[PDB]
Amino acid sequence: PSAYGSVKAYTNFDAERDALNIETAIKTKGVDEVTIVNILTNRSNEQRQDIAFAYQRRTKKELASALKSALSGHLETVILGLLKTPAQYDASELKASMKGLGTDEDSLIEIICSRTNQELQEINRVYKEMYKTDLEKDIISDTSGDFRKLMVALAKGRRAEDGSVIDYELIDQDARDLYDAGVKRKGTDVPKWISIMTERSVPHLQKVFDRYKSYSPYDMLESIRKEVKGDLENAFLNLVQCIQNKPLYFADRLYDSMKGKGTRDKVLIRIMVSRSEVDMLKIRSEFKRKYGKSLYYYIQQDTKGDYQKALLYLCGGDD
Ligand SMILES: [Ca+2]
Ligand SMILES: [Ca+2]
Ligand SMILES: [Ca+2]
Ligand SMILES: [Ca+2]
Ligand SMILES: [Ca+2]
Repeated sequence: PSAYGSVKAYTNFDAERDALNIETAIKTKGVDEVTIVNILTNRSNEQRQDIAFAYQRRTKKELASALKSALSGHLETVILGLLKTPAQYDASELKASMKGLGTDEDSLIEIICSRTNQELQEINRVYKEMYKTDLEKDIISDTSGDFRKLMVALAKGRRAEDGSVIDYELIDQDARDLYDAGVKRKGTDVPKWISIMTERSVPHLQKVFDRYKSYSPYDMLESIRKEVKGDLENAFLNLVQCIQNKPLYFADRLYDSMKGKGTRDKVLIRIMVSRSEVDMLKIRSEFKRKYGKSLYYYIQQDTKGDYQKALLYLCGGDD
């Protein structure tokens, strides 16, 4: 399990009954949107799985397929998202970010840099089973240059696992290499960075990055913005953020999605769904710490409707 996320497993749970009340809410005219939301966002994900089981074995029509028709707009996006299992959701968002070589580079980057070894493996599996083709191929297909190399590497999900002894020598050797390969040099040995940052264990890389500051006048992030540019730079930046502080990373991503004119709902929804039973609690705390007001608050301000309520239940608290 994971004790660090909002939207905990609903106690008292009755799958059979819930599926009834959802039908009811659908069967109603205008849809009791309100109920559907009030239910599905206060149930854990597996709980939703046996509700879709129960709703199919009680009507002979698949719940997701039913709600697609029952709903519209960003609310649909949300709920439809929640019904998928974690791996399926990730897989689907991934595929949809590549639908054409007019790819949505940003969304790809996010899911890849943030997702862990286990998560990644399960995704690769589900992706192949879902779309009859390898995720690695689809990545290669829609990316180019160094960027491709990076994303592939990352998506293999073969990060060295958390070695339980601390390699103080290596940490130094790596930091050095990153410096030598980047800032110290004219131009940049990109494949080194890709190598070190993809392969090493995360708690190793955290320490590498803090050591790096002993050789370089700019921290790892600043070094990235200087030494490289483009979609590669964007990736590196995201990656580093995920290693140093992932809750914070997601917090910032959430902020950017609302701060300005209108809203980047595609991102906001994805994050709220995906991280609801993972690190949402840590995210909210980091967010509040940095931005002064709650996440709840920005979400409240930037979105409205039944939809807004869904998002709040997913945030799951006021802070
Ligand atoms: Ca209505
Ligand atoms: Ca629809
Ligand atoms: Ca594009
Ligand atoms: Ca340089
Ligand atoms: Ca806004």
